[PDB]
Amino acid sequence: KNANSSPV
Amino acid sequence: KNANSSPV
Amino acid sequence: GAMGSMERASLIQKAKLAEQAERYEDMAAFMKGAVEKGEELSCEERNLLSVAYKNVVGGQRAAWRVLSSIEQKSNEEGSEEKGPEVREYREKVETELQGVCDTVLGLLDSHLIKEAGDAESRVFYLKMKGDYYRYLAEVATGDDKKRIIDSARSAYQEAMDISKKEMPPTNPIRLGLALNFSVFHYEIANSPEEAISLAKTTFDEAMADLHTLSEDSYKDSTLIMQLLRDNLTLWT
Amino acid sequence: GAMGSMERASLIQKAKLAEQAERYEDMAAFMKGAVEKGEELSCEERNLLSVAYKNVVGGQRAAWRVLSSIEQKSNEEGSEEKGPEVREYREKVETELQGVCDTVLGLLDSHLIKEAGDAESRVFYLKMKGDYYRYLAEVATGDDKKRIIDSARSAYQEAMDISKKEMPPTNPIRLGLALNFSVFHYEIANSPEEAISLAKTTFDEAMADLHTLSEDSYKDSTLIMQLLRDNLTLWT
Ligand SMILES: [Ca+2]
Ligand SMILES: [Ca+2]
Ligand SMILES: [Mg+2]
Ligand SMILES: [Mg+2]
Ligand SMILES: [Mg+2]
Ligand SMILES: [Mg+2]
Ligand code: NA
Ligand code: NA
Ligand code: NA
Ligand code: NA
Repeated sequence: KNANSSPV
Repeated sequence: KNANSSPV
Repeated sequence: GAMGSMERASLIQKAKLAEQAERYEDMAAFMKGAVEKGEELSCEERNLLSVAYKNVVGGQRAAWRVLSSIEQKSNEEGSEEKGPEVREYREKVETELQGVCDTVLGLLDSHLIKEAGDAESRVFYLKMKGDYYRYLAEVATGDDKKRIIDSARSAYQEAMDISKKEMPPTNPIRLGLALNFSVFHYEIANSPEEAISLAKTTFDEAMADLHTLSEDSYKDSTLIMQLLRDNLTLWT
Repeated sequence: GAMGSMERASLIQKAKLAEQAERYEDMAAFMKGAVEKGEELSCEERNLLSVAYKNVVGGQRAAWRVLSSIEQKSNEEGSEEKGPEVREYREKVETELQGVCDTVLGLLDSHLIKEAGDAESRVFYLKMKGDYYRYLAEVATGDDKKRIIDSARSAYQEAMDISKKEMPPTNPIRLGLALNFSVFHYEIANSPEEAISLAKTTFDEAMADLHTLSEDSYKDSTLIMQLLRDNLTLWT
């Protein structure tokens, strides 16, 4: 994955 | 898992 | 629906068991059944719904990325022709991913968003709507790509407007929304400067509000703030 | 079958793509379609078939163990009554696991084992037959439990007899068969001494044959020998 996104 | 088994 | 005969409470109970068993497809089907009972979802139930579908689509997205990479390499100069199988199988995974996104968007439209009056629930669902249009955008190539992107942008923007008016800057859903909207700007909308600006401002406004929080709230907020910082480290 | 219209070679190609994408349910469906073309499987194709179903059932077994543990705790003294949901959902996962095992055993019986004349293919398939009866045995509780256990034992025993006559003690399939039959003795047949004896003798006879092997064969054999040693460390 290219970037961090929200866990929820 | 209780023990090691074969990878194939 | 196949869950129509099961009690709402039993569906929620089984969604929690499926999570413990890492059976996320089951978890999503149980939570879909719960949504289709027609009652609003509690905070914990909204989290179960999101976790379930996040894991299902997350596996699909990872597979799609593997297959798209193979497909791209097959179209490079000097690459041996291997027939239609790579494209076919990428399309298979893509169509299944699109189907899950359509299912989630369908639940949000029937009728979770309409009945969400509190800021926390409305922002949560509008963020979800942005997220699943963003996942659709990751694979879109046709004449609907611009419309998919604008649908994600529109949902995120409405969520941002409510969240800024009604929630503290440290609220974990506000933070996760800003995080995801910033990723949308960087990865989808070809707007890295907007992505970086949003992550920076979001981080700084949360930092200034940490002093108001209990130890446990502090931990929840700093967890998401660290993801904003991680992205800024990737991007700058 | 749903794969009836796809070329055998395309099914094998897509099984390899599914493996790269960690899409093991797809991988298993592709390999089932390939088996159902009616031709024998090459060594590489047998490995793809096994890897695919091993991963599918492995996830099911892990989920079943989580749910069975929760169910067992619910039946302890002082545990609050929570209704039928834990049992129902354990049964759901159990029935799906049994269905996959039945599918694999069906492929072995129609007609992979019958047409396997070479030692390597026949031992591979008989080991698989033992394995999937062993997975059925892990969840069996009724009046067929003894028959399921004996079906696993019978398949493993036939594979052992052929492997001892026709394959070197370092052959990775012979080693993996002995490893799994030893686990069957320890975990299923309540025969820990037999399990330990088999693992020891298998390890020692392989050690004595390593000198005959190339560097790459040596690596393949010692990988499985290490699993025998790991089990002996657990068991002694
Ligand atoms: Ca396909
Ligand atoms: Ca169930
Ligand atoms: Mg009811
Ligand atoms: Mg309402
Ligand atoms: Mg043909
Ligand atoms: Mg033959
Ligand atoms: Na091809
Ligand atoms: Na508020
Ligand atoms: Na209950
Ligand atoms: Na031989």
